[PDB]
Amino acid sequence: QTPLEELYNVKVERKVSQRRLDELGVSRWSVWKTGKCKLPWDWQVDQLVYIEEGEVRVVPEGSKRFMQFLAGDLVRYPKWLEADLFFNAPYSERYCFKAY
Amino acid sequence: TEDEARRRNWIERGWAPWEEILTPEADFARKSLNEGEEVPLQSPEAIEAFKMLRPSYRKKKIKEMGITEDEWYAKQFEIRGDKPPPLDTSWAGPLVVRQIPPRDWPPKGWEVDRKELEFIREAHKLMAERVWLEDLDKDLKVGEDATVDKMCLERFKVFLKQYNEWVEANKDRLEEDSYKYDQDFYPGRRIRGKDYKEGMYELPFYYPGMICEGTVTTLHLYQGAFVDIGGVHEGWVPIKGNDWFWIRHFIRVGMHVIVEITAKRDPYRFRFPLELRFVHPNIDHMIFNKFDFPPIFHRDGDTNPDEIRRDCGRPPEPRKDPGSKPEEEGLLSDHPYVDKLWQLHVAEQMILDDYENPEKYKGKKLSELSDDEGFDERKEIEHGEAYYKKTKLPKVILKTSVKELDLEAALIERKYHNKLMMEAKARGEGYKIEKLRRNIEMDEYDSLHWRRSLEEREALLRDISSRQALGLPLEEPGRYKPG
Amino acid sequence: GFELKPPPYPLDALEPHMSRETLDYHWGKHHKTYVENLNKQIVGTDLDGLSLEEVVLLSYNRGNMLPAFNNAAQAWNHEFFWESIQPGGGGKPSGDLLRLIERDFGSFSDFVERFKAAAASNFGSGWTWLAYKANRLDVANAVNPLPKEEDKKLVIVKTPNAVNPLVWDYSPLLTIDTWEHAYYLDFENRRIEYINTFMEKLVSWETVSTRLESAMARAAQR
Amino acid sequence: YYGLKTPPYPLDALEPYMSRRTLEVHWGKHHRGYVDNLNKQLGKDDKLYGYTMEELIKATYNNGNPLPEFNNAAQVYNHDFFWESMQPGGGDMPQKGVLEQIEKDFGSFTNFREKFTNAALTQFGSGWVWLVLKREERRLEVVKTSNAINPLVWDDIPIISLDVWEHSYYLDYKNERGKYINTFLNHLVSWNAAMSRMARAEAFVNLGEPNIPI
Amino acid sequence: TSTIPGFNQIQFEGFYRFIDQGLIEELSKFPKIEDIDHEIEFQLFVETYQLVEPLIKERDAVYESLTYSSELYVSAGLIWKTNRNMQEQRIFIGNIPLMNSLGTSIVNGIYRVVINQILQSPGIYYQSELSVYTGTIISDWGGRLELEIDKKARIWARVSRKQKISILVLSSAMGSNLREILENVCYPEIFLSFLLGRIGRRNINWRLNLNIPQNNIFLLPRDILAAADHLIGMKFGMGTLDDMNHLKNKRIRSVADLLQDQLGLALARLENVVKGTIGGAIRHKLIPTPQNLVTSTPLTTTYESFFGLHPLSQVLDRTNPLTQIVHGRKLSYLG
Amino acid sequence: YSDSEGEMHWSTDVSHAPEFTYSNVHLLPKTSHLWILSGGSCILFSIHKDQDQMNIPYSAIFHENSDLLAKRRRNRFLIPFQIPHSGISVEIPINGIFRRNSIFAFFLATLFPKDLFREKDNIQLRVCLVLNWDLEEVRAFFVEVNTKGLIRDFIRIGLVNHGTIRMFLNRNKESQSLLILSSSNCFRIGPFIKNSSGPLGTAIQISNFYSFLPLLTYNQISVIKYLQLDNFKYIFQVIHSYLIDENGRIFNLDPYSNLVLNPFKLNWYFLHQNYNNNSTIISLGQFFCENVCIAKKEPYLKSGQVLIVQRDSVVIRSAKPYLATPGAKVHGHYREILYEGDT
Ligand SMILES: [Fe+3]
Ligand SMILES: [Fe+3]
Repeated sequence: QTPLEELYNVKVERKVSQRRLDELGVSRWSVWKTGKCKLPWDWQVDQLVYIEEGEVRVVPEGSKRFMQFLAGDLVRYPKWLEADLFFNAPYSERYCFKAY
Repeated sequence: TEDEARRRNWIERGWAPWEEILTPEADFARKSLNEGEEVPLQSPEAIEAFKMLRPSYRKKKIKEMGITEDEWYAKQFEIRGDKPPPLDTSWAGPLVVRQIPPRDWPPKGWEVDRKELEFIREAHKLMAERVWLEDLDKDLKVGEDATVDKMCLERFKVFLKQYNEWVEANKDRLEEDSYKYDQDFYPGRRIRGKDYKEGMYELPFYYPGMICEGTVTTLHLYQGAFVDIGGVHEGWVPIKGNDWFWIRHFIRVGMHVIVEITAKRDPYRFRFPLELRFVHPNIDHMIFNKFDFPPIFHRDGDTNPDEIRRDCGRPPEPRKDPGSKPEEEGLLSDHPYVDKLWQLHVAEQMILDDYENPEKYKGKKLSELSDDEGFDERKEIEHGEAYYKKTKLPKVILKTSVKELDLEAALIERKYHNKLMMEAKARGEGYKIEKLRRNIEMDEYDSLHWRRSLEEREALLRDISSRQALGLPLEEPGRYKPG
Repeated sequence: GFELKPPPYPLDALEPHMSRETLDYHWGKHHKTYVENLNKQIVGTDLDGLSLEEVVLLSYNRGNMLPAFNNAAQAWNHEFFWESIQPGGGGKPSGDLLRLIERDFGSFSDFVERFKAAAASNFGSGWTWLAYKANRLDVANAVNPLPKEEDKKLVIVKTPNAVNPLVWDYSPLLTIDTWEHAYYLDFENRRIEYINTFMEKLVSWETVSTRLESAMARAAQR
Repeated sequence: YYGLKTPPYPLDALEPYMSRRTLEVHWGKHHRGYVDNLNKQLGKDDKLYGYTMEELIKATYNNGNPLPEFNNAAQVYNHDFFWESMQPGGGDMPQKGVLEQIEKDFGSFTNFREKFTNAALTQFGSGWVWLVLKREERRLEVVKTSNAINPLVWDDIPIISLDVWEHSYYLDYKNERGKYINTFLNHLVSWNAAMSRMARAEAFVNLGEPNIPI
Repeated sequence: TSTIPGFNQIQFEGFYRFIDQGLIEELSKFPKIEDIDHEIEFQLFVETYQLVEPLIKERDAVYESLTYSSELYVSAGLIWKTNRNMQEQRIFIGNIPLMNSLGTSIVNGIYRVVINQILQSPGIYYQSELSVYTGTIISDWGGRLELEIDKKARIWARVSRKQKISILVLSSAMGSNLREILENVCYPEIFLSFLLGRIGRRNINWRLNLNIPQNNIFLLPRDILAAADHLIGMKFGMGTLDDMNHLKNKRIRSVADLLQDQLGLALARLENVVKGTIGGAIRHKLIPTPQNLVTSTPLTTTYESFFGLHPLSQVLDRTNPLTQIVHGRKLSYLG
Repeated sequence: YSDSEGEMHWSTDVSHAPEFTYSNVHLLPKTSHLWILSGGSCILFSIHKDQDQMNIPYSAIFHENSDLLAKRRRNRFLIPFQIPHSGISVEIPINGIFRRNSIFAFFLATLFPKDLFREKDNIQLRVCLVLNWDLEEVRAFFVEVNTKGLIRDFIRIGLVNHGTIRMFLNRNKESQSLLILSSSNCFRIGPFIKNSSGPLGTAIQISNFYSFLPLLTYNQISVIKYLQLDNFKYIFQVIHSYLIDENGRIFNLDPYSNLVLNPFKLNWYFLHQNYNNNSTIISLGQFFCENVCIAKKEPYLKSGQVLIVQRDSVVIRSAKPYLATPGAKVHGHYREILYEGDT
């Protein structure tokens, strides 16, 4: 088997340093927070997400595996990807949607 | 038109006149029935087939022609006619070669000395050096001065060090994984058990563009030639269908060949992990039935078509064009947590509606309330039925735990709004609460979600304009089709 | 229809920084041909008599952009570029423009390093814009209840080929051309020296600030 | 890592049609720049390192959402292809199987020149123009591609290409790309190269036709 | 499966099916009834259908020369005007004859048994007339439709001996254009060269390999298009003719289907009885819900005329124990 | 009738042109055998391709404020029942399934709390209150919230070892067809320094030939089509092997001979042949009748087609011949799928 984030090419910089967060400008990124629910989404655009707290379980459509992202992971969701994001406990992130 | 349909059968329907080896009674049938229902047979060939119906006559024919009867049993399998024009295959100059380490070294998850690996990897820049046939012969080292000790192969020797260390650490794991995943041996599979020889080249040793001497070990009509190139996997030259009708004359089993590795695939996903091309018996002018994609396995662990395609590079499953345009749709404001907030809201209100039977709640705080006995946390939802006016509907039952509820502050609002409702009675009016703190919170979550949908749409508009200017695809290329 | 407005300076005025040969080709050949082919396209068509900004927005067609669009957008972009620079430009802005730069980038030096990065990484041909982002979508749920001052940011956005922020209902403020013809005669491959020279010695911050005032006027009209 | 592969010819060899300065800047600083950027990117992803050049291009195209590494790898390949697509003494007319294929797929070499000139004139912004062999349709086509995009992303086999980035002609021709295109077609294009590319394509796209027995 | 079935079970399972669905099925087709002035409305609330057991036992009904029957009641809405002019009385709809367990109905004192009928199965069939390839739809109402080719295709649909129309013209009358024909047939340039009940739906889907959903119980135009395409198949020989006489092409109507048909007739008579009594109520005023605007006559006399007269309802051959069984397993082509 | 599922083959003696255009019926001008090659019929035609190996098969507040317990969403709403305490009365079709322009309530006070954002809904409500939209159906069902033994009810209304695939591009490219090949179909008929196989190394771009990956050989057609005039002097009828080291020094241990360097062992060895232009009893694609034999040995060949040839055995795809006579008509194009019992 190959890791799920490698097949979908979901880049994940885990435990990001401030030297990268201030380059990306994460302090200016929009906030989103979610508690405990399922969000089905299709990424029409690449999204760059810094998880400020909590955890997310992402299951690509039809998949039975998941990929897990934790606070301090910086995730690049690629466009055209369709996934169901599951949040089991209070969750907060900052995001920027990035066009070509 | 007969010949046009013959061509259409060859090219499209995959026809070929594969010669049929017939028992002498079936041949006698396939000849005599050309002449009539019960006619006295006239054709010399049909009379000959009628005579051949006795094996004693076949014996006599053997003795008269002198061919030994096993040689005749062999000769009956001879190709019926029209043998193709011999191959005239000519080398495009000398085969000039470098021992360059594979680029996909080390294998995934194997750790090596990165300074040795950088030394290995410096060899790959050598591929940019020109070589001219007007320049090879003037400096050519030959004989004693071309003994191996004269050659600078040090980056390759370091590669060989790391390779042998990897083989020593992994040959057993890879044999176990072969027996685990592959039930039966087949040419593309890892040679294993009593057939493995110590010193077979492992798959990391090969790379596209490497040239190999090998032996053609098997032909499969629907897959192509398989070649021992010294590895634990046979290399695969893709040849399919009626192309073999000619190639069967040139590419026999047991031939020695020179082949070029053209792709190297993952042996777990892909059925044949080394694709090859025949270099010396160059047959490129007779391979018409190309494979669109390299064959794969669909395995016990596979469970999602999309995940297998992107594990092997196949195009996605088509869908009907939705006819909506992505950027013209609405913005999803409705945050999915708000439904759960709504449950929590009404749960708080339910609790407060029981706290305003106050005698039941004496002696404890609201934040001190527990769940009841038997509180099954392991399912949020029950299902059942409900009735009104002699008819039935489904009922969904949503459990909420008292640990989830902001009961103290909800009580603070409850008491505050009760006091205001009494002042409203002193105003002489009703008291519409416009929102509670839960409705405000739900609106905040909706605002966060709408903000995402806005920033997504705006980035989508920029993306669209960029891709339209640059001719890049807007929707995923394979995802949609009209039919 | 339209006419090739000369740049608002003498063609010698940039000489140490953008040569008269560069100006002669970039205005007198490239921009000239954009505006003349635009004129040839719009004459006898429902696009004629419209404003250039409106010919751009219409011919963009919401993607599937019409053949006029490349010329219309290039003519507008180049007019905006020529007004975007001056002899004796560069330095640092003032007033509302500096206040917004300090709000949305934290300082003017972060802005200048981020406009320089954007420009130096606009792969291929195209443009890099500073824009005032008070856009409105037509989605039908686009409108925001409870609007806030921070929304209506300055943004650095880079666009390929002819694309410009008008097509998103942004208001451009500053543009650097990053087509090779903008710099190849003066800097050859050294795009980074061209961008440095542009920010240091050419930018008409007065004009950027006037454009910002106009963008305020447009946004507050809403 | 990839080396900076030279042009086959000396950098002065395309004079007067492509000046020594034009080639020195275009190869020695643009193409060099793409090579160095690509090597700096491949130094920190072993997966992208392990791909062949065509695999690397196709993987970094990412089915139309190109990875950061795509533009460098694609430009390195495109320029490697461009230098061999030119030569000193690049004649007016192809010969043998290239001319046969052009005349069967375009009807005439004049139609080919018209299609190539129109593709290179109508390509907007930076870009490339390719004579390619289509893989499923066993036929030649002319395709223009913007920025770094190249036919390998579609698994088409390129046969000839013209760089249509301004850095390739602006020093010698400034705004009049049409004269650069005409000079390329008349004096630079290497049909001997087109022949060797067709010969390699034949290993993967058999563009003869079978012999069917009776 | 494991054992010889009960011989009367074919009757038993038929009658239970008639009770288990045929009552709902036939009562559901009872319409709302409207008066001549479009102001008063009557309907049966089929959901209230209630068979009360026979108040007379079998051995009393046979002795008294009566029918052993259960009584069907249904509640009936009647809006005599707007608002509260409504009654919703439970009304007696009438006697349905009940089967006794060995498979017979006591009717006016005499044991009767409903002989099974064999019919041509619904579906589509191809006959080689004299070659004249001739398609024929059979609907479960017994309605034919014919399609024909004699030479050079030019397929005609045939309605009468003086009425034939080309199938593209019929499809145009059914609102399908030449573009739909071109899209939905295998040999569209042949077509362009010319310029049912649940059982029926099943059998046409099976015989044409079509996949129209079962809910399209009626004939679709695409069914006729597929029939013409298969007829072109037959013309080329890409198919087979069908032998109508073979037992494979027959269906059996049991006591269930005949009793259900007779309930259909009885309710259509009830419709005429309600319309005529609503007339008398809208011209003579009279009294609301005297029981209701319903008489017992339609059902009772429909079923009793079925048993008295229908060729497939025959006195039980009580000669010996064998004939009592064999009679209820006859299969008649008449009727 | 086809006694098994499989595909039709006719080597010869059957006309390749249908009897009448747009038919699959082919005339027999002479006797022949129609072979049915066995195969299991059945698909995500994106992911299944040829030769893929399938191993898987009541408070006073809420009298005026129960609109704070209600909710409205993208195509949903919830209204409390206590009939709502707000005094608006709700009614539902007996089956719970509404239709266009259906009454859902009869009786303005807000039914739902005013959310700041209201995404474009397909459900519309309009004033008694009626529900409408735009095969989609809107249905009611009950939601109960249960906490610490307290219950509250809301109506929710909303708008609702196995085989190898071998596969055919067909009469049109969407109508692709499959045979599963398997042990049910294909069977093996029983058995009937030093050089070694190995890499030679990586071949370099010989820049007299303008290709990144070198063309190493021309076949007889490619020398006519694609051999440049100036390259004729380098077209060799024998392999010449050269090695270039990491310092660009070029080696050839004997240029008159075919010596080459095996990378693993770094010693010169002779190729097996000069590789200039200079066998098994039975050949790929041949068909056998039952009880043919290659030799007096007891394994008579079964009827079928040779799929696989190996050094000492072959694998035969089982096929059955049907003898047919002149003027017999054959119901199929070549390679048609015949199912069991098809004419
Ligand atoms: Fe410009
Ligand atoms: Fe270039």
